[PDB]
Amino acid sequence: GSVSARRLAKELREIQSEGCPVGITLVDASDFSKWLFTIEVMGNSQYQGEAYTLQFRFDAQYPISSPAVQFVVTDGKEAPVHPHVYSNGHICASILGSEWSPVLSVIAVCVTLQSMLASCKKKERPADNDRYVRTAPDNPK
Amino acid sequence: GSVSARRLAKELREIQSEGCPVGITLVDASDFSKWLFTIEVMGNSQYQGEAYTLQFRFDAQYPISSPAVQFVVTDGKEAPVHPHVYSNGHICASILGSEWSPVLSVIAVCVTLQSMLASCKKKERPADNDRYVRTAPDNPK
Repeated sequence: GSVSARRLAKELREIQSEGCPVGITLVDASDFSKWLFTIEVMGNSQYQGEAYTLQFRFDAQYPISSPAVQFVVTDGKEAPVHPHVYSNGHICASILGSEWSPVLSVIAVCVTLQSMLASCKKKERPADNDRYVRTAPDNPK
Repeated sequence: GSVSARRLAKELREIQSEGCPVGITLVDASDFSKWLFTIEVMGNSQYQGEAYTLQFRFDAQYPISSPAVQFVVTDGKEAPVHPHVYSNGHICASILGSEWSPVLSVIAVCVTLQSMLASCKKKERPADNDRYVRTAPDNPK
């Protein structure tokens, strides 16, 4: 297999071996192009008791390229209302952009986004939400 | 004078007689095209002891057209760090956008933006800040 696929296989092996951190659940890893997790924020937060679906898409340059990561908003699912999360599910987070590194992992991204949700003291959408979502491309990258 | 200027003269007249609400200071109304205020939040808030320069620009259609309103960032001044305030001083606030009414006033806007800064718990920039500022014109409208 390819270098990229093998890296993803190893991450999947580790998720199976180590399990996921609390509140994070692997729902589907049926290929090495798209995976789905559920994310629940634990402790005291604005999202208590809710589970959101988070999608990772991988291109052939992973892990050098960052994964394309978004909350799923299909089939009645809604994105968390958060200042760094657009209503279409796209996410503004440094880990997905300038601060991506191959030293990170899918699970590290999940934990980081869980913590970003946990840090919110007041649920509101991004300022440019409507502007962004009107012209937003399929892939948030 | 024009209808707009007379409306602004009336607002200036009221400001003169009854005064600006606490935290709000008029510093310049030398014509009926551009005014300057300072706004300061009273009490416990993330912005204590800080007074920000707020600039209003009016066109020939005020009060039908909304004023163009931005925090001033020239001459060493900096916009407050806030999720609805861009680093270039531009403001995302519905009172400046869709929910502007000719039935509102310049002081109403000052009060609204003052409240906006008082309601905030974490000084952070908008998610789209750097994307916005490189593309942003002189006029926020």
